[PDB]
Amino acid sequence: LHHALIPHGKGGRSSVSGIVATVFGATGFLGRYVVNHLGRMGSQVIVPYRCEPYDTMHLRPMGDLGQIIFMEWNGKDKDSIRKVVEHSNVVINLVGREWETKNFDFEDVFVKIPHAIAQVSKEAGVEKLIHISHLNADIKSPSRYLRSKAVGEKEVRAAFPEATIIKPSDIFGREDRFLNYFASMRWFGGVPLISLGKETVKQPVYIVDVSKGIINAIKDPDAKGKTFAFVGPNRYLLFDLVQYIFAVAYRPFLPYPLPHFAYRWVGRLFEVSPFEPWTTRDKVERVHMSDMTLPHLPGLEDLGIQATPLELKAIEVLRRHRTYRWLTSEMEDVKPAKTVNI
Amino acid sequence: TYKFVNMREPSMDMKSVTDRAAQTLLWTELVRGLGMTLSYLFREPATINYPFEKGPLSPRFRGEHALRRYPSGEERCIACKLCEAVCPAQAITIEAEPRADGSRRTTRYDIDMTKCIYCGFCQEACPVDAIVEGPNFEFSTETHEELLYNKEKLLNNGDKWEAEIAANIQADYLYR
Amino acid sequence: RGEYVVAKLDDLVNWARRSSLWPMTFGLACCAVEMMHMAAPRYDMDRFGVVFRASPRQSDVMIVAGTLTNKMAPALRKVYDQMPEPRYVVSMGSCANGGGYYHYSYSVVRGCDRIVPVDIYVPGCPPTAEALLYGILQLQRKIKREKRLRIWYRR
Amino acid sequence: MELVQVLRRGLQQVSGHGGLRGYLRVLFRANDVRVGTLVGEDKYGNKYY
Amino acid sequence: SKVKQDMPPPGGYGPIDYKRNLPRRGLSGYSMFAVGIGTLLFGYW
Amino acid sequence: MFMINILSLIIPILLAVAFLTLVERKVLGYMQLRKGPNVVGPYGLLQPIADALKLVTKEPLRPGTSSISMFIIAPILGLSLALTMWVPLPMPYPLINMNLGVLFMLAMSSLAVYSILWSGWASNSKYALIGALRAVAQTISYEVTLAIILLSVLLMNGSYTLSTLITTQEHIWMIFTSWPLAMMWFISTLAETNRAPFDLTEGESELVSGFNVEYAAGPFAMFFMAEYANIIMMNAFTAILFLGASHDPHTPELYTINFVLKTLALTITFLWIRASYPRFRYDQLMHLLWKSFLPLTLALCMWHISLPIMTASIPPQS
Ligand SMILES: CCCCCCCCCCCCCCCCCC(=O)OC[C@H](COP(=O)([O-])OCC[N+](C)(C)C)OC(=O)CCCCCCCCCCCCCCCCC
Ligand SMILES: NC(=O)C1=CN([C@@H]2O[C@H](COP(=O)(O)OP(=O)(O)OC[C@H]3O[C@@H](n4cnc5c(N)ncnc54)[C@H](OP(=O)(O)O)[C@@H]3O)[C@@H](O)[C@H]2O)C=CC1
Ligand code: SF4
Ligand code: SF4
Ligand code: SF4
Repeated sequence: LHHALIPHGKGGRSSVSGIVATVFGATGFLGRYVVNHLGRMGSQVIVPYRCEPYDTMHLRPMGDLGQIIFMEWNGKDKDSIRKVVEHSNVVINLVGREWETKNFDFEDVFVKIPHAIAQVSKEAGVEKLIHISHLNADIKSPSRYLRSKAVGEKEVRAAFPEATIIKPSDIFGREDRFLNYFASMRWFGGVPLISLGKETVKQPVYIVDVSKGIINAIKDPDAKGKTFAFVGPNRYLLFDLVQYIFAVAYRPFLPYPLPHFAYRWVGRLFEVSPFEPWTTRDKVERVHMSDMTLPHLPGLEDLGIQATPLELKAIEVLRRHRTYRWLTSEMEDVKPAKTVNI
Repeated sequence: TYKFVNMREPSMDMKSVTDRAAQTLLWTELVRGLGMTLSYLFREPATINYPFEKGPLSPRFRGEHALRRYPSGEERCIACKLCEAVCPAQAITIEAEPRADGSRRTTRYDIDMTKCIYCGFCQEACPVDAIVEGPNFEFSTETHEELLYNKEKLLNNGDKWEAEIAANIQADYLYR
Repeated sequence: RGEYVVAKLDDLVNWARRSSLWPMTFGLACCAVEMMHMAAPRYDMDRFGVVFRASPRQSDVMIVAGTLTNKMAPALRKVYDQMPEPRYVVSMGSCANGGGYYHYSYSVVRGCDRIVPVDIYVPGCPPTAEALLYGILQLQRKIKREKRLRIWYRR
Repeated sequence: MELVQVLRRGLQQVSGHGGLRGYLRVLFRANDVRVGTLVGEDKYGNKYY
Repeated sequence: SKVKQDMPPPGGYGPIDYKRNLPRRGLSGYSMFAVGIGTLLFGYW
Repeated sequence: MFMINILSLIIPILLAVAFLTLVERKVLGYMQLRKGPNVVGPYGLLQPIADALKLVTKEPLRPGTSSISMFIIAPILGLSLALTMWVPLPMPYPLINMNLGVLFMLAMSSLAVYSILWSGWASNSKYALIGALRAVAQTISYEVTLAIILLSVLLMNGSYTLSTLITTQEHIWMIFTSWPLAMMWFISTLAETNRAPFDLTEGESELVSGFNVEYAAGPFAMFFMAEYANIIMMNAFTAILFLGASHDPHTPELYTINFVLKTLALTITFLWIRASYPRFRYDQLMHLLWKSFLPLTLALCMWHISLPIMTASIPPQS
């Protein structure tokens, strides 16, 4: 190790672990938790921020004095990357936009910048790189979410020989836009999902299990090159999500098997609001698509991180949606969803 | 010697009860309260127009540590470390080393602004009046790190002010 | 031009917010009294926005004045989340900044950074009453250099 | 008779502070229009009274 | 040079008032009532 | 035609309500020896704009325990009530010449207490609920004296037509005839309008904000402006009742100048009176009301009904 890069301490806030994890685009969900994990044992996590410093302000408390070094950067600027990962001994990619922007074509958010940060990092002199792919990454799938993910996944794989690519499943957490999403059809309408849910089986994974995966991948030296898939403990047919989520929130269950034809129209109308595309045409077939088993690539279970069941922690995200009359209801009052899985 | 306070006796005569009854019905002490505030409305304010107007201070003001230098140019701190021993918050961190010339010079002089208390003990410590609290208070910051001062910042603060604090200790060392 | 339009809107919103903060007092120690002199006519703050509306719900910036204790830690925190955004916290004095004179103590967390995201730090023990007025003013100029609507336009 | 005298003093404040532009500038920049004697200007352009 | 520390003048200082000197201002109790009734009678008329 | 008069009435009323925040922080300060809002805007002319803009750009919080249906009707029920209460005000020739205008003003004044009652129920918090419960009970207790004072005053005036006020009060201010009831009336205005010594809810520390305990920027604009809105008018109602001006038919300008100055001066005293007195404890409100204010008002109504009969001074209703 380098003269000062050598680790030291009991894993406290002011303990140097010697890992300099420059995370890319940490101002949302998984970025918030990984830096929380990254800053727990102490690490110079240089976070290149691009939004208003106010929205990045809440990353400060999870770092010791002189740890969360926010740095100005821009995606287009070639030198923007080279300055933020010059001294970072490890680089954790987290870039990507689940929704769409006119200036950010969906190809970019998973092909251009991920390739635009992988090659600079390898030119800088880094040791490792972790680009986050999707467990279902597949270009041939009609999902532009999947279509852009897969091509970018192999680009960083080709560009970076040691690119430890992570392919987590549909992660869930406090701001996952997956659980709080699936609670939102009650607000939006009569659950316009396709085929009443009996056409799609997914395997959600709790974010801390995911985030503990990367940091455990950091200490693991053999993780280089190997493409680990982060998978939840059990799968779940799509209908089971809808009834369970509407149960752990005490919402009026109004399911409706609206076919894919009319449900695709509401996607564009949700993008019509020129402030945030609540739901996109990509998100139309995103949930209809089911998760492939993908058994050959290693998982987090053999990496030392077990998987926490979804029904173990739902109201931790869903108590907010629980009305005043039923905000106090926990899992036990609610039946567990049918575990359609292995 | 002593004195009561609430030992006034109310007179029961026709005159005294009339004033009290008049006071209760025709609120007069309330109007007296109104007159007090109204007279103050026409009283000029004492609002110092910051930043253009600034509050008064004294040549003894304590804040914003800054190492000084001798008229020759060499810095005052000989690393006598009485300030370190005295510092009641242990905000001072000094490591000494024999400089190439031969005399001492601190290779590490960090005073943590957010551990210090500006008690003014440190100037009284070093007999070479090396460290002093300057007249600055206008060094509020937005990141916790820049508060953690070091030797370089301390010297830069000293070179920045120097002249202002040069007269301050000239008009106060008689008292000390 | 579009950038001009988003610039004028940014100035209009920024000028309103910076000039009319409604701070909520969270004084715990001697740092409270000296800020409380900013209320005294000598360094009147109500001259620019910052007023008596209080009501932590109706508050933009929170001033954490005094030492922070572990038993005070959660109750102060839950106030911060209940405080609606744009929420900024002002670190008052050596104790709230980094623990100060009680840094090596068992009943105080060193600094407010371990609890809330501190936007501005005002040194002093206690900081002079006018020095906080400067700290509020520099926070006011910090809001002036904010590009919320500009950064949205780039997106 | 003091009312016009003070009002005359108010007019002198406007005239002394750069007439129209000067008075308007200091009011919109310093929120005060008190005319005062000059001590000098060190090097920058910051005038003191 | 002799002692030059801050000293009060040889005559000390001006005698500083410290009593409670609330000036009794007002009108006679009957006078306040009489003027109140007088305005009412004028108003009624 | 008619609609252009509607905006010409309510809109200047609304813009005056926003500005009243400035003087509340300024003339108090100039009495408190402070300076008041001065830096923003020339002489603090722009602070209410800065105040109002963040309230319409800050995040509107809806607590999970709050019924959104009740959370939205109440601020509308309050602000709209204050504005429609202005329609019978006798500005030279009133916009609405309701012959029962006195009852009309009083009737929806009772409707105001539903604004606080529903908000206290909507907020649904232990401290918040009791704070509104022992706030509504204050306002209703002050309306009984409010009605009795009104009933005595217009008994000598005539009918309940608000335009008749300027006719009866031709030569002498009506206060010279009912000054024992004028202060009886004025303090009653100080209590319905929720101002010290009856600030109670909106007290910055009495009930921290009372009706605004959990109720912050956004919808809170229509719940901290309405109370100040009733302040200008209920004083103006006092201005018409006891301080009536003269109205020349060929020049209504004189009465506009006189009434506006009189009601503006009264509001100064209203802002004067917050900065000079403490806050009544809850029991003291009822003790002052039921046992001292209520009996005296009844006796004065005893006097003011017989006096026109005593001196053959009954007024013409038509
Ligand atoms: C021929 C004549 C016929 C008519 C004669 C009528 C009787 C003679 C006149 C009597 C006095 C006038 C009527 C009563 C007035 C007092 C009522 C009352 O309850 O008083 C005692 C009350 C209560 O006093 P207390 O509580 O201390 O004592 C009451 C008695 N015990 C204790 C037994 C309950 O006093 C008040 O209410 C004080 C005022 C409270 C509000 C605070 C703000 C006051 C602001 C004052 C300045 C501004 C005045 C503005 C006036 C209007 C301008 C438009
Ligand atoms: N279930 C899921 O949601 C899964 C998601 N993923 C992928 O993981 C990644 C991160 O997810 P998550 O943290 O939840 O997402 P968030 O939307 O919460 O955060 C995405 C981050 O990407 C940054 N970013 C994206 N594009 C750009 C750009 N062009 N320039 C600058 N910054 C950019 C954002 O910065 P800023 O906020 O400033 O725009 C933000 O920090 C995404 O690519 C996502 O698709 C993978 C597997 C599962
Ligand atoms: S002022 Fe006191 S606490 Fe601060 S550095 Fe000097 S001796 Fe230490
Ligand atoms: S007390 Fe003075 S001379 Fe001694 S080490 Fe400290 S600054 Fe230097
Ligand atoms: S910083 Fe100083 S004044 Fe402030 S609370 Fe701590 S010891 Fe007290």
